[PDB]
Amino acid sequence: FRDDACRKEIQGFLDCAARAQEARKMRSIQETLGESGSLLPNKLNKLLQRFPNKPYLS
Amino acid sequence: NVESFASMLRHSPLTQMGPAKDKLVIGRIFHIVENDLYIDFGGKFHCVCRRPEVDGEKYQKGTRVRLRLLDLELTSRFLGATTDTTVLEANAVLLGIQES
Repeated sequence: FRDDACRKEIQGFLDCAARAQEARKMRSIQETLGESGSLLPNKLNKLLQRFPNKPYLS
Repeated sequence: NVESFASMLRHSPLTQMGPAKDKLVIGRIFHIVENDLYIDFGGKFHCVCRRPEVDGEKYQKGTRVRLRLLDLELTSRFLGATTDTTVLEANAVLLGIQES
């Protein structure tokens, strides 16, 4: 448990967390934006509101 | 000697066309929203086609274009529905511009 000999590995672990820490912010931003989603449930439900299923007769 | 409605219907181009799938028709752009072209081609409903990438600026209000029809009216009945859902527009593919 002497950090002097493990400097290279220690820095590697810190870099992975730094990259993963930013990945938390990147995914969250894209998740809200819908960059990866086909469409957002809010956006997809406004579209269904305009064409509601009609199981009854009018 | 007044023409009857049955006669008008028999000799109308839309009746003579038969099925609309894969039929080339001439349309006219009457409304444009950004790169969405609203094109009337003589049917009940207009079609909406995206502005082509090539010569996009040539497509303007009034520009006559060539279309390949797929459906005169987009409609479908979905699970549990008592009637067909209609989007109130035709399905067509914009091929290009018609020129003389």
